[PDB]
Amino acid sequence: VRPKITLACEVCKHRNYITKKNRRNDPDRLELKKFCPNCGKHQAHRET
Amino acid sequence: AEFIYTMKKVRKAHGDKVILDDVTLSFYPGAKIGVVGPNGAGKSSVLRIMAGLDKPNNGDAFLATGATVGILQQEPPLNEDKTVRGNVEEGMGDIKIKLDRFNEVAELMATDYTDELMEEMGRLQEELDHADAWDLDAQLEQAMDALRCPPADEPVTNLSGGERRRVALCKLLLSKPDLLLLDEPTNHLDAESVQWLEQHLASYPGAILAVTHDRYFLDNVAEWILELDRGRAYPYEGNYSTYLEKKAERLAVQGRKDAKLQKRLTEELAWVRSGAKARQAKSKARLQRYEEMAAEAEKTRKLDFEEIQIPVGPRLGNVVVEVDHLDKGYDGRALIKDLSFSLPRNGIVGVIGPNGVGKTTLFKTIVGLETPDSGSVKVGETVKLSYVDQARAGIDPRKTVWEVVSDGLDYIQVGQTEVPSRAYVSAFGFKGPDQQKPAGVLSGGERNRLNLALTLKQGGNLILLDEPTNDLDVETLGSLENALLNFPGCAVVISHDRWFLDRTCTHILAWEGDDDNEAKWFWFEGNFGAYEENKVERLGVDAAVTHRKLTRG
RNA sequence: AAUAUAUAGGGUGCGGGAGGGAACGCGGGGAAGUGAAACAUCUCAGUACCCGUAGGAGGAGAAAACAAUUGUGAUUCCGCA
RNA sequence: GCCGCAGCGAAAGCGAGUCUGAAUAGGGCGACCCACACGCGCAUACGCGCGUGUGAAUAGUGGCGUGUUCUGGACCCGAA
RNA sequence: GGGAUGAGCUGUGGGUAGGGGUGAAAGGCCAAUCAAACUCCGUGAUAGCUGGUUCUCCCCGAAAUGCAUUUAGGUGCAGCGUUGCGUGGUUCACCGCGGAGGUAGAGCUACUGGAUGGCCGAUGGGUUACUGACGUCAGCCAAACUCCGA
RNA sequence: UACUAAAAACACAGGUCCGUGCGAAGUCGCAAGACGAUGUAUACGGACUGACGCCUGCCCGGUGCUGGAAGGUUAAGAGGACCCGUUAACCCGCAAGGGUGAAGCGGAGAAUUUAAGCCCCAGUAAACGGCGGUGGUAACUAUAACCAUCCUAAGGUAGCG
RNA sequence: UCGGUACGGUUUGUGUAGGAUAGGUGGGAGACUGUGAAACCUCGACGCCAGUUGGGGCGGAGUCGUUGUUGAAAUACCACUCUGAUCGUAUUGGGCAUCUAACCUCGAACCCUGAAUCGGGUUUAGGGACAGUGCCUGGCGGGUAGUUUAACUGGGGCGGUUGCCUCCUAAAAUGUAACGGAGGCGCCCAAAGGUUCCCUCAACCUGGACGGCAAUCAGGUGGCGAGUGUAAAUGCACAAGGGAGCUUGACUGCGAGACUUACAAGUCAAGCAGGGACGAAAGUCGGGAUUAGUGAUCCGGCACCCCCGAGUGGAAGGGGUG
RNA sequence: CGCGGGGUGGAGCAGCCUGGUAGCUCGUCGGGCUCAUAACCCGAAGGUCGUCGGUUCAAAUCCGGCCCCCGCAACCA
RNA sequence: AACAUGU
Ligand SMILES: Nc1ncnc2c1ncn2[C@@H]1O[C@H](COP(=O)(O)OP(=O)(O)O)[C@@H](O)[C@H]1O
Ligand SMILES: Nc1ncnc2c1ncn2[C@@H]1O[C@H](COP(=O)(O)OP(=O)(O)O)[C@@H](O)[C@H]1O
Ligand code: VO4
Ligand code: VO4
Ligand SMILES: [Mg+2]
Ligand SMILES: [Mg+2]
Ligand SMILES: [Mg+2]
Ligand SMILES: [Mg+2]
Ligand SMILES: [Mg+2]
Ligand SMILES: [Mg+2]
Ligand SMILES: [Mg+2]
Ligand SMILES: [Mg+2]
Ligand SMILES: [Mg+2]
Ligand SMILES: [Mg+2]
Ligand SMILES: [Mg+2]
Ligand SMILES: [Mg+2]
Ligand SMILES: [Mg+2]
Ligand SMILES: [Mg+2]
Ligand SMILES: [Mg+2]
Ligand SMILES: [Mg+2]
Ligand SMILES: [Mg+2]
Ligand SMILES: [Mg+2]
Ligand SMILES: [Mg+2]
Ligand SMILES: [Mg+2]
Ligand SMILES: [Mg+2]
Ligand SMILES: [Mg+2]
Ligand SMILES: [Mg+2]
Ligand SMILES: [Mg+2]
Ligand SMILES: [Mg+2]
Ligand SMILES: [Mg+2]
Ligand SMILES: [Mg+2]
Ligand SMILES: [Mg+2]
Ligand SMILES: [Mg+2]
Ligand SMILES: [Mg+2]
Ligand SMILES: [Mg+2]
Ligand SMILES: [Mg+2]
Ligand SMILES: [Mg+2]
Ligand SMILES: [Mg+2]
Ligand SMILES: [Mg+2]
Ligand SMILES: [Mg+2]
Ligand SMILES: [Mg+2]
Ligand SMILES: [Mg+2]
Ligand SMILES: [Mg+2]
Ligand SMILES: [Mg+2]
Ligand SMILES: [Mg+2]
Ligand SMILES: [Mg+2]
Ligand SMILES: [Mg+2]
Ligand SMILES: [Mg+2]
Ligand SMILES: [Mg+2]
Ligand SMILES: [Mg+2]
Ligand SMILES: [Mg+2]
Ligand SMILES: [Mg+2]
Ligand SMILES: [Mg+2]
Ligand SMILES: [Mg+2]
Ligand SMILES: [Mg+2]
Ligand SMILES: [Mg+2]
Ligand SMILES: [Mg+2]
Ligand SMILES: [Mg+2]
Ligand SMILES: [Mg+2]
Ligand SMILES: [Mg+2]
Ligand SMILES: [Mg+2]
Ligand SMILES: [Mg+2]
Ligand SMILES: [Zn+2]
Repeated sequence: VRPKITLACEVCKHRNYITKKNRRNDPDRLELKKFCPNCGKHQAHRET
Repeated sequence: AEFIYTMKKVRKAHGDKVILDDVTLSFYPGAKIGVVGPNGAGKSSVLRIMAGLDKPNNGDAFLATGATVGILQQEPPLNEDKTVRGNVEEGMGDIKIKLDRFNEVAELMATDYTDELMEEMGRLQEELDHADAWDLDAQLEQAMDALRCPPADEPVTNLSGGERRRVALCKLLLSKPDLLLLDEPTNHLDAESVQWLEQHLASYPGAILAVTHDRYFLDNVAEWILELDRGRAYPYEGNYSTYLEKKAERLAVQGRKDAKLQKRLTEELAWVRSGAKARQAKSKARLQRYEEMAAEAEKTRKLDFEEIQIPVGPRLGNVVVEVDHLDKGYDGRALIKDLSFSLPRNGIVGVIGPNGVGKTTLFKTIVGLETPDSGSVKVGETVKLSYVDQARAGIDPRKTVWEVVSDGLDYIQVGQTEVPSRAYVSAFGFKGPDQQKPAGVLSGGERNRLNLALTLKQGGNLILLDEPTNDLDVETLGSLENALLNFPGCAVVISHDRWFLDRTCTHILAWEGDDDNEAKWFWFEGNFGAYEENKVERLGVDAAVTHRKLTRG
């Protein structure tokens, strides 16, 4: 019901962060602006 | 032994609802596979892996090299351009820009450097003889005469539900992908567009999948049934009369096997409550087998179905709907011309006609969303009107299936009574935490069930059914037609399903236009079986074609 | 010989084998107690025991070897690593 | 041959430094006598860095005793 | 005391062997030993268990608690003992000062509950001598009550 | 039960079931070979019952045993698409690197094809086993021949207490 | 006999004008000696997209090309072969049937054999590529073998309990046992997080269409009795309670110093740099008022970094960081 | 005393695991059929889901506290 | 094939 999703970047596709969401309140893939250490700046992050 | 598509241990699941689990099958070219199953079985989730739109969780699923994949979605989208521009974005999409550059290099190269652009038009003019793409003006004019498309100069925002599906089939039958993925193709198509597509998919190079609920289209375009039960896939052969045999047999040998397990729990639960005697021990190796039998007896508890239930309305008078000399159109084309009828009390009326002929416009003058040209529509003081719609315009995607029926409210009105809202939607199959799915993730078979929950809560004694037999399977198609026969008011049905108007009808209103009038209708007093015998005695005795190839190859 | 070519077999004449020995050698079969604070993989251990067969010793031994850009040059055994 | 004589790092490797890190940021681990006048761009005074020493205190390794310890029956006696 | 011409008794010679034999069946019997004989060997089997461990004297001197444990009569580490080298009053006792508390007691019209007798009477019960909510005047109670407080 | 139990315990003649078509089934042995038996279904081995008399009811759901093969599931062998490692050759090139890559040899190997078994389909209780609750009802009380209902594969018959 | 593959014959394709529309490509101006308008034959392959693509009977009288155009393209004839059909040969598998020669016979006779119910050999009567046996492989398997089957406990068994979080017992720091007294947990939230601004609750009383003890309104009174996603305690009206705007700090690289502690763990943290959110700024932000919502090591899985690469270049494998 | 099952209209039972709509057969009540009664046919009434108090928008159901009924263990000396 | 009874 609350699986562990992982957040891949949108430029480099590195998998920088891991967190949990609710599957039934949020059926789509989450999008957050998170810091990417490869790019050195805040990028966008969908899930996988 | 050369293949098209292979699945290796694919397991896609939306948590508790598994769709595949440890499946493996291979698709070879020339195969004609029709995929069946109940509503919500997972049939469109398989084709969204086979088209590369979704990814399986833990498995391998890949197309072979070459032989690209074109999918017909269950709700096919279009663009905001014309019809002739609606067929070039696919089928001609990778090849018209190679002609959009050749008519550019005829003039831009003549004033620039003529040495490096010699091969820039060289590697593109040799891409116009292997495909014969010079006739792109007149290949589109052949593919529209086959499907009987609308005229290709008007926009596509105001089209029929079965005219948008004709221009979406032309986007795929021109591409000719070697793996077709048709998701419910016979929705909204008349008895001509289905009979055409049976002959076109008969002699077709490549693999064809088609998730078709209907009993007669799959007997013509398929010879190898694929099935989806709760997770598994059962490939075999037959012509869909053997699918209802095997699903009836797979539940009679699973149903009584799960009854022998229930008697062995009662014989064993009596042992674990019987108390240890003198200094003997109750064995741990029987407690640990009871709690494995008691765990494998709760995982089999998915056996339920909800019937279609229409609320009854107030008393219906002697005058239901009267139509006197109705004329209706939008342009120089006239749809309805000089129509006179009156809806009976306590009957089922069927509206019959091909696509784009004026059937949804006939309801939208009755419900008060249009305006007649000449003649009037007259209702009466008793009638409360209930109207389901073809377009499903009431349901919005980014809102859950509960709080579209309700609006965050607990108790709703379904016509002079107050039933609870979650008790109302669970009477429409949406049970438990399936009540929090939004409308974008619901299947097509349960947006034809959610639309019946939005609009039948008006509780009226006149229901207008605008294609209700659209995405429903055989179990709930019979549950709908058994809810119209027991309905006390009057029900009006638009449908293309020949074996659905034959079963539940009392009156027929059918289009009978010909070449000199093109806009006349006909009111008949009787069932559908007596209409087809009268149709072949009034107009054209034994007269009421050859397959247009859509291409020169 | 049966039965024909012949063989199995039988007659005669010279050699050889057999069994014992305390340890050591080679080849083959192969435990459990035990240790694992229980136990089955694992250990104990290829130990105890058994079988075949020697010799004054036995086995191995004359590269279808190692090594790493140079090179060592049959085997066994002792010391290191 | 063994122990000592340089450490740090997963390693490549660098080496009184090194690993991490974008960092001449901070930590980890390692190295480094100001008891000493003097000389130095020291100074209200102690110091900072480097010479001159007043010639500061490091140090390991091999044997033989002892106390524990490891592998062997391992302090001795005793099963079913 | 039972059988005593029988499924009898007995002599001489022989056959069956150890997870095997034999059994008119008792786990009976297989050399006074049998829910798996005896002897040699592995072998000085192992035992968180009981027993034992030998000459003297001088200095100091415990513990039976914590935590973990297929652990609870066992054991690892800490606590407490001795001794070697460092550190040198840092330990401890008293006096003065700087500080946190909510026990004892007490209080409750300061809260949450319990509860005694008056008074006023919403309601409930048949127009009312029965019920007496909430309020108020007095007297009280509390390990999981506290405006307080050694 | 030598050595605390001689009995109601074992045996028994009679009974029924099941196995066995003949170097049989069964047993002793790795095997050869032997017993069975110098026998041949009125014979031999197993299981239960235990002279005789009258009798031996109902239940095939469970677990066995016997038969069956339409369907599902299922091993090694056969098969070897597809993807991967190597590099002849080739391209952009700083020719310090990258990219596409034939054949051969490899690594990992899918579809397909395939028996018994198990699921499945029946039979069998002198096969191992199993043979019900609750409430009302008659000329005084009492008891129910009778009835209602729920459940089961079947609801304990003759006899006895 | 039923299939697979390789090879070859015959045959198949018809939206719209048309020679029912060579199917594709390439060659091509000839090809046969001409009546599906024929005589025995005469679509009874398919027969539908119907008449051209056969029942190959014969005839040197009797069709068709190129031109004409009528089209994306043509017209005969033919090698070239895609989709489907059928025929033939070759080479390979699977069924079934027959054979005999391997193998089998405790059926019979004869010899070695003087004495032989053993054994061996010869011959005959049968069985037969099966059976048996080797190797690989599924099944079945208390027939047999090795073992396991926890502890606490007012004896043991039976019943209950085992880790985490809050209170009381607990004797006014911390800690403290019992099968002592009460309760919670194995989550939830994409806002219920971050920030900036703004507001005060419950209960009671008076007036009001439906409307009642209590829905929404209006006014008095009300300093915490409401509220806190969830148990209890400690907190919170300065709000940590209610509402709104923009948002992702539910960050990457760290960490002076502490708490707690046998050890393993647990917990708090000023501040420094990167790149951000909100704010006019000051500043605040490394999830949630706080304390539960979890599992050491080993063995593995995946993503990325390109550290090692068993002669060398790679690779297989290993290593780091999440 | 301890385990663990039960209470639903006059009688018998579902519904309970998986929360929203109280059902089934008989009986009672009114009307038919018949000379009359049973049988049968038609229409109806009847529930505080043992009791109260929490979770929830909502409880017969989920969770605790009580009041009755039924079954089962109580062994080794 | 409906199909019992009348102290
Ligand atoms: N994105 C999603 N997230 C969660 N649940 C989904 C999603 N998509 C589908 N489902 C669930 O899984 C089921 C599968 O839908 P599906 O059966 O593939 O549609 P169709 O009936 O058209 O094949 C649906 O009934 C739906 O309830
Ligand atoms: N708003 C409009 N304006 C113009 N034409 C319309 C509009 N709506 C529908 N039409 C035309 O009316 C024709 C008939 O539609 P109709 O048959 O009523 O739809 P349905 O098939 O759903 O009944 C369609 O061809 C469509 O082009
Ligand atoms: O185009 V329609 O199927 O709604 O007639
Ligand atoms: O593919 V459906 O089961 O939604 O008609
Ligand atoms: Mg949301
Ligand atoms: Mg669908
Ligand atoms: Mg329509
Ligand atoms: Mg000898
Ligand atoms: Mg052992
Ligand atoms: Mg051990
Ligand atoms: Mg031990
Ligand atoms: Mg010699
Ligand atoms: Mg030698
Ligand atoms: Mg090192
Ligand atoms: Mg440093
Ligand atoms: Mg006597
Ligand atoms: Mg006597
Ligand atoms: Mg006598
Ligand atoms: Mg003897
Ligand atoms: Mg004896
Ligand atoms: Mg033994
Ligand atoms: Mg030993
Ligand atoms: Mg000992
Ligand atoms: Mg002393
Ligand atoms: Mg100690
Ligand atoms: Mg003081
Ligand atoms: Mg004080
Ligand atoms: Mg306190
Ligand atoms: Mg007190
Ligand atoms: Mg009080
Ligand atoms: Mg009082
Ligand atoms: Mg107190
Ligand atoms: Mg005796
Ligand atoms: Mg035999
Ligand atoms: Mg017999
Ligand atoms: Mg028997
Ligand atoms: Mg007996
Ligand atoms: Mg007998
Ligand atoms: Mg049966
Ligand atoms: Mg029977
Ligand atoms: Mg009984
Ligand atoms: Mg009786
Ligand atoms: Mg055993
Ligand atoms: Mg052992
Ligand atoms: Mg114990
Ligand atoms: Mg006790
Ligand atoms: Mg304290
Ligand atoms: Mg104290
Ligand atoms: Mg916020
Ligand atoms: Mg707030
Ligand atoms: Mg997180
Ligand atoms: Mg730190
Ligand atoms: Mg900053
Ligand atoms: Mg700003
Ligand atoms: Mg901070
Ligand atoms: Mg919390
Ligand atoms: Mg381990
Ligand atoms: Mg190498
Ligand atoms: Mg690698
Ligand atoms: Mg790091
Ligand atoms: Mg009546
Ligand atoms: Mg006793
Ligand atoms: Zn990035």
